[PDB]
Amino acid sequence: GLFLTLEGLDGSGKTTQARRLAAFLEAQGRPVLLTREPGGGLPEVRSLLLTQELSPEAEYLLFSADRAEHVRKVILPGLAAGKVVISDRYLDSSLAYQGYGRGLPLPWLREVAREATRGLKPRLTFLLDLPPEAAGLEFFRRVREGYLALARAEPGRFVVLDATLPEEEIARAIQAHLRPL
Amino acid sequence: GLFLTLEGLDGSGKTTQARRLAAFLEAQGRPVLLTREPGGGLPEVRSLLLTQELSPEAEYLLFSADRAEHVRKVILPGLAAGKVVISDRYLDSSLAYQGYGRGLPLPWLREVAREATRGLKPRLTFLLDLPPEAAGLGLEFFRRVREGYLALARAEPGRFVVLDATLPEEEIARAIQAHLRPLL
Ligand SMILES: [Cl-]
Ligand SMILES: [Cl-]
Ligand SMILES: [Cs+]
Ligand SMILES: [Cs+]
Ligand SMILES: [Cs+]
Ligand SMILES: [Cs+]
Ligand SMILES: [Cs+]
Ligand SMILES: [Cs+]
Repeated sequence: GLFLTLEGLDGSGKTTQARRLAAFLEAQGRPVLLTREPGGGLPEVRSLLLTQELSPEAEYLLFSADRAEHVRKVILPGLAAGKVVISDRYLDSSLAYQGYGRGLPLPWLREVAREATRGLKPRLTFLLDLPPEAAGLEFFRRVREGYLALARAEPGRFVVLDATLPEEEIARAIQAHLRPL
Repeated sequence: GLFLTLEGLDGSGKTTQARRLAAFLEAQGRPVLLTREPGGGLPEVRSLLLTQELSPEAEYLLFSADRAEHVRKVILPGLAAGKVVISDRYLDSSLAYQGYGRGLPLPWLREVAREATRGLKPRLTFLLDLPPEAAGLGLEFFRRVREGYLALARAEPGRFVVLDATLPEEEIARAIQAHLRPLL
């Protein structure tokens, strides 16, 4: 199997590009599982995450519970069956939003995640980099820059794309990075 | 403020004793806040934990999110106001059930907890100990939990007070009072 994720602010186009990728790979003959966070593990998490004035720790722990179930019950079984599994959002979303955005310590985030994810990391992550005003502007600037920080740190895994480019051009770039895999 | 917890199997009497402890403290003119886990932070987590079959990891993390909210929105504010806060269940429930019971690694559980709880530990925890039969194949999980609680207690004898929960309710209550009185 092959694990791929898409990341970015809401309205960055990462959702569009996840489905375009899923359809492209399917046309190459490859079995695909398209999924998303939050809700891919525990659909009821989407309710809890909207709680008024939720602490950043509680918000991250809810994302993590969802992720734990998502990895165990959906993603790992899909990879085991030889599928390309594509998730619209994964752990980097939490690192960018709860870590860089809300100020939680990244090492704690990663330690929680290590059991939650069983260490599962995608082979490639396509980050759609969107100017924060096109998404709490201060918050969104922190999240945007946090994503870029994550990408600088794991340049093997991240492919950073300009989300202001036409949808078709971004899809072609994504396809070009995959062809060799 | 003073933070106290009660622990044990469901049907151990922990809930009755949490109520009697709050009553004792009220009779001493001490402001008291009685609370509980799960659901004291995020009520929907309790609802989910009742109906959903989850991995042990996901179960723990949901309990942890509830606990994070409970600590920040209920317990710490109670303690800040100078109340004695009594929780019916706290972190030791997760360690015994999800750690000893379901098999999750205890160091990881405690690393998660460290930020979730902001390091807040109770001054005393009253463990209402009894065999699961006093609260065939289903008993093995509960035996693990029981022995897990006892393992926790013997590792922190300064914090834990272990009571024989099969004793009459008034005798247990009087034992809890006697242990608490030096925190006068
Ligand atoms: Cl999007
Ligand atoms: Cl009880
Ligand atoms: Cs890359
Ligand atoms: Cs675009
Ligand atoms: Cs916890
Ligand atoms: Cs602290
Ligand atoms: Cs003690
Ligand atoms: Cs009893």
